[PDB]
Amino acid sequence: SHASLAFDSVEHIMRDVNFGWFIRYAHANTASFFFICIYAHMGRNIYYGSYKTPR
Amino acid sequence: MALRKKNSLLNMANSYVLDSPQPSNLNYFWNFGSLLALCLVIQLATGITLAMHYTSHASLAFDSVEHIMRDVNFGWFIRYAHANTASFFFICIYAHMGRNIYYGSYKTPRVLPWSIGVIIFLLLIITAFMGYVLVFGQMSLWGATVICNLVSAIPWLGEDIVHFLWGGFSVGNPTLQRFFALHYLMPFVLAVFALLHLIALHTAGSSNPLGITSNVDKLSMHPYYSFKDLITVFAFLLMFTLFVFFSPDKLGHPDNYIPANPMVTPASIVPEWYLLPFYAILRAIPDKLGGVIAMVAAILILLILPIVDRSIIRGNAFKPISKLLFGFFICNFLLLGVLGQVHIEPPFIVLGQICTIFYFSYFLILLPMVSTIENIFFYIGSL
Amino acid sequence: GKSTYKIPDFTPYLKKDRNTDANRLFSYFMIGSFGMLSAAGAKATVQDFLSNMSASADVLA
Amino acid sequence: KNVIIKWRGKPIFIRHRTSEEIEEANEVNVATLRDPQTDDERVQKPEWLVMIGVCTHLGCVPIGEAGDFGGWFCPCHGSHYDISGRIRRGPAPLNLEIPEYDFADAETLVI
Amino acid sequence: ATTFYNVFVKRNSAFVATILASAFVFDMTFETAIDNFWDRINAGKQWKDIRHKY
Amino acid sequence: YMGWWGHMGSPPQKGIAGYTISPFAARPFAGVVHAAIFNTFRRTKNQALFVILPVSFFYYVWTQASEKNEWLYTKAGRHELAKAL
Amino acid sequence: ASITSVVKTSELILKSPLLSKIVVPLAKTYVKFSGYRQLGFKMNDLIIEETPNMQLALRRLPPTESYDRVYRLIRATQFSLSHKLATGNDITKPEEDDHYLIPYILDVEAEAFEKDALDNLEVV
Amino acid sequence: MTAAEHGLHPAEYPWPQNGMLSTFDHASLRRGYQVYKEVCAACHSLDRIAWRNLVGVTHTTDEAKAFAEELEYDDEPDDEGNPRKRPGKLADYIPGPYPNEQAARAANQGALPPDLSLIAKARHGGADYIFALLTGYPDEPPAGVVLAPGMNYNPYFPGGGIGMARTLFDGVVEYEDGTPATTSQMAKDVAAFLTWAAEPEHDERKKLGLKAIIVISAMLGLSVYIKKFKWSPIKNRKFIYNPP
Amino acid sequence: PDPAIALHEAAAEGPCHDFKHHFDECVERVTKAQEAEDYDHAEYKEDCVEEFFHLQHCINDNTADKLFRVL
Ligand code: HEC
Ligand code: HEM
Ligand code: HEM
Ligand SMILES: CCCCCCCCCCCCO[C@@H]1O[C@H](CO)[C@@H](O[C@H]2O[C@H](CO)[C@@H](O)[C@H](O)[C@H]2O)[C@H](O)[C@H]1O
Ligand SMILES: CCCCCCCCCCCCO[C@@H]1O[C@H](CO)[C@@H](O[C@H]2O[C@H](CO)[C@@H](O)[C@H](O)[C@H]2O)[C@H](O)[C@H]1O
Ligand code: FES
Repeated sequence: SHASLAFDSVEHIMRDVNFGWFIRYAHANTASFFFICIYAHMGRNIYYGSYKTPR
Repeated sequence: MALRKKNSLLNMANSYVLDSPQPSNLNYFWNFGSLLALCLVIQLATGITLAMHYTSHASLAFDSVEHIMRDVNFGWFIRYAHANTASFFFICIYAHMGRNIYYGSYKTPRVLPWSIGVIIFLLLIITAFMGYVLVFGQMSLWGATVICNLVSAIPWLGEDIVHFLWGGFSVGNPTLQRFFALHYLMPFVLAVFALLHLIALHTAGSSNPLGITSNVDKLSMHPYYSFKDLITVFAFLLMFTLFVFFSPDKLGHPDNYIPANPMVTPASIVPEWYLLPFYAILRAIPDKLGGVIAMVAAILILLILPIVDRSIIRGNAFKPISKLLFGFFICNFLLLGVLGQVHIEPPFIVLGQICTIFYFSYFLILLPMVSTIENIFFYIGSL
Repeated sequence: GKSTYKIPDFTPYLKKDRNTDANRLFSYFMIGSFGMLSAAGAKATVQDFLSNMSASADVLA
Repeated sequence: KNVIIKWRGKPIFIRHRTSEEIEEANEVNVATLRDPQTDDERVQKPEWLVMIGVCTHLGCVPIGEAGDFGGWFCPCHGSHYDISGRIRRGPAPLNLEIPEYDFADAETLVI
Repeated sequence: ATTFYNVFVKRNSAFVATILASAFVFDMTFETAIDNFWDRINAGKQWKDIRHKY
Repeated sequence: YMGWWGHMGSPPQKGIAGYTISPFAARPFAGVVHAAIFNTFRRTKNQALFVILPVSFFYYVWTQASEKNEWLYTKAGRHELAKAL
Repeated sequence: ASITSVVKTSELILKSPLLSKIVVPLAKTYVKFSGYRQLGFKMNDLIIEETPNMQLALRRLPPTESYDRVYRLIRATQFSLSHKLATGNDITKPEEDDHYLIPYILDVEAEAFEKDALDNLEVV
Repeated sequence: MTAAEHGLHPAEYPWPQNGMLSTFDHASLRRGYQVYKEVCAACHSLDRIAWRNLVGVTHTTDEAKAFAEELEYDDEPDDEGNPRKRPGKLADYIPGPYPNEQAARAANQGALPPDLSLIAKARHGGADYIFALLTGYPDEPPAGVVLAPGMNYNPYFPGGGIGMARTLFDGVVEYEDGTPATTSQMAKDVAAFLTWAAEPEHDERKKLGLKAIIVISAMLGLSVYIKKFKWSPIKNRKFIYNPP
Repeated sequence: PDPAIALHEAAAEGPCHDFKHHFDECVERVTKAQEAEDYDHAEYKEDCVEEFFHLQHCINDNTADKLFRVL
């Protein structure tokens, strides 16, 4: 987490750690998918009135 | 219907902290539950704060802890609070387990909260061991070395598993960074298990010191145990204050203020005081693998208390012989602790073995015998 | 022993001036003092503890 | 004298053993040895005891010259190694590992 | 003394206001008082006691 | 095994009358002096053996062990130490 | 352990003259030191009741016995929380320490153990 | 273990800072810094202490800036990217006598003089151990001790043979405050200074502890009254049983 | 001059006299034993460390307070 090493530690994950590339990409991409799904979920809730009483 | 009972979320709170029906005669040893929750909260708050200042990289870890001590505002307090509360956590957890053993809290119908509790105890040990390594002083490194090499005892795969834990060929940077991540996580796992053992307990409700039903005479958790818990909270905080402010290093090892040096092995490597009894049990067995199994068995054997206690009566308040046996068991557990920190020299070698035998024979021989005999004495005695 | 209208003896515990405002006020003074020290102690704890997040001495240099 | 060279973070004990030290090591009947080996099997040169100086029990580095067999004593659980670096007493199962070392010159070894 | 109860204690809003105002007063005065006490028991020892030389 | 308020799972109760007084009506510290002295002495006396016996035994054991250990690592204890190893 | 086991073993001891001569005096002192009588309990009040068998036995108690048991538990719980002991009539005298529950639990268990046996019978 | 192998355990000396309500004597701290600077700094670093740490403890801002400005520290490279030195600032750490471990060991017949920033916390005994060790070189080693070459006999050091020679002798320092610089005086001062270096929060910590103890005691007393008050209905409960 | 020197000497002659004499007698024995030949080829070489520790421990108990009082 130290700023002198942070960026380099992420490169170390990409280049040196076994499957580091996958774990890093999975984490970064799933952050995007998380938002797609959360918008979808909120969209579903707005369209179908899940926000009304009793919910 | 009142809101606290109507609303699903409030009602869960209500069921545990407010209307929860408690026996009306719980004594002060029922207060360790809440102190352990307080320790858990202090450790989370101080630990998360330390995490904001600590650097897990081995080139910087020790120095980052010095930076917390010297440069961060109140860093000294947060660090000492975290380190001392680790000790208090174990005092309270042993007290709580002591209460549970003496009063037969492990018997039906509370085997499940007891058994989940034994897992909480293992997680506390692992959490505290990893946290100790994060300082990366001499005891940090050498403790990690010794303890992770116990896994080498696993036949065939042992060596491979150790290198897998370390992320390398020795304890080093990879190990320290992974211990950071796990030490951060483990307390959350621990909190989940703590909550599970409470949910499991809620079906039977708390035991009480008489070991009879309390269904006949209940008291709301609040205000009565709320205010009773405050007394021990302030007693705990007084003890916390005396350590943290006036003797912050009494419970620590000086060698942990020397940076980790893989070359020099410290004069004596002992674990933190609260692991010492298990360390003594490990030393007692000469075989590597034997020692590891014995050490683990010393914790897992708690799981059989529900079976080996044959008594028709719950707990020891009314059982003079069981009370004496319990006294000897507890004093032996403290002797084991002391033998964990002496040098491996005569005559402590033989003594350590005898104390280890006594430890296991309590569960396997004496408690089953004594509890059977007392059953008979109550029956014949009251004819 | 038998009659439930004969209230058991509470004289060892009953205060003679139990319905006076002085009487209630005393107990609330204790409750309130405890709340006052808890408030002052909480404020001190919070203030000192959160200060860890303000610039450390090496950063201020 | 016994040196400590770091190699893969692990310490390497290099002892320059005397004639009489070699003799003392060659004495013990191989029969009575958790890990039965003679010095000849361990060293490729009797004057250069090269070991991975990590205890075979749990992984402390034995304090050299100390012991009861006056070689190395692991302080952790009290396992005593010899002048061959063989285990004599204490929990340790094996003798102190020997790395792959070669004398490139007679005055320099590689590990 | 009824009057004191009625003003400061009867309403919880008032009682909490009184407790917090008292906590404020206590906090400020206790700080000052401990500072002075600590300086008296550690007299001639502290930097503020030797600073004048420099 | 335990219910909730209103159906706690007590066997039926009948015939017990319970009485108590308000916390504001009672002296919280009534008879505290008598309790702190006489009651604590009674409770302590009745439990003293169960603490004294194991404590005294294990302290004696430790004392003997620590004294022997100390003595074995003196000059005087050279021979006994050599035999013990 | 089951009450049945405790009762059977006790009967083996009381049968043997030798055994009873050495065990009866010990058991009487044990019970005196146990000190449950000082809280106004009868021995049987202490038996663990959170088992299906014991719940059944308690349900089979005559109403009077049942109401008095509840009182002794409540009274004892109040002594416990007060850290007081019973005095006078509240102390259980040895003559009042009757095994009111043992016959009921022995019958419950007898049927449950017969049921287990008969679930394992083999037509010959 | 033999007593020799453990080291003689140091006496408990009455330090000014021993005592729940006691600070360090800052005059002693200042004197001890001067001992560090004129004796120990030849071999021992104090890497965790910055010039700014001395300010308002032992020295004014001006004195500490003067000490910093007398040294040269590594600057950022110049515009042609050549290395440069600058004068020290208060944020700079007190620099060590050696560039690395190897140089340190070479200057001390193989022994490595430890950094002293934490030595007071890193040894059993703390101040007492430092004082005992510095003052505890006997004129002659006890008959029969075989010292390894380059070792000196000191009973307080575990094993007895320490690579550090006796260094404090009457009048090696001339204190600027006129205090007689005897071996014992200098050892006491430097031991106090190093204790401060190890725990610089010491004075503040103990003051906050005093506040905590007072308030926590009061809250404990009140919590007992309140508990008793709220529980009195339960404790005082009385029953009348009429069997039905 | 160093206050310790005087205090240590006083404590050796006074309250720690038994231990002083033990250390002295030890030294005499060991020096004599070292004087004799084939000492180097002996199994056990006696030291005086133990007696020294007893003496120093004693001196320190009787001096600690006094020394720090005069600094
Ligand atoms: C010219 C060399 C030299 C001087 C001057 C010197 N030291 Fe040392 N010191 C050493 C060496 C070398 C060691 C390492 C000894 C060893 O490990 O055998 C050492 C070790 C120490 C130790 C730790 C001993 C231990 O327990 O590991 C302390 C404390 C110490 N010195 C403090 C001081 C103080 C205080 C001063 C002067 C006021 C001082 N030193 C002056 C060379 C010196
Ligand atoms: C983080 C650690 C723990 C916390 C926070 C915790 C908390 C609690 C709390 C609040 C209670 C209810 C009140 C009480 O009896 O004190 C309780 C009961 C219990 N706990 Fe724990 N506990 C912890 C660890 C353990 C461990 C390690 C064990 C067992 C080995 C255990 C076994 C039990 C049992 C059996 C009960 C029921 C006891 C009874 O009321 O009779 N707990 N715990
Ligand atoms: C049950 C909860 C916890 C226990 C028992 C515990 C225990 C410990 C222990 C024993 C240490 C060694 C302390 C020392 O000597 O300095 C430590 C260090 C540490 N812990 Fe925890 N800890 C816990 C929770 C946490 C949590 C939730 C975090 C969140 C990250 C955390 C972060 C740290 C950090 C960063 C360190 C290293 C800094 C230091 O040593 O103070 N801890 N912990
Ligand atoms: C401890 C911190 C405070 C937060 C609460 C702890 C979190 C755990 C709560 C979730 C676990 C489920 O908790 C469960 O919930 C329900 C209702 O809430 C309780 O149910 C109980 O109370 C309600 C009314 O209060 C009744 O309808 C019911 O007869 C009774 O059994 C369970 O006895 C409890 O086991
Ligand atoms: C919802 C809560 C509201 C936001 C909370 C605000 C968080 C931080 C506020 C204050 C933090 C810094 O504020 C500062 O605190 C520290 C104590 O910690 C005080 O400092 C005082 O005590 C400390 C030790 O206790 C000494 O080192 C210092 O010399 C002294 O001045 C300052 O006098 C105050 O200015
Ligand atoms: S670690 Fe080497 S002896 Fe156990």
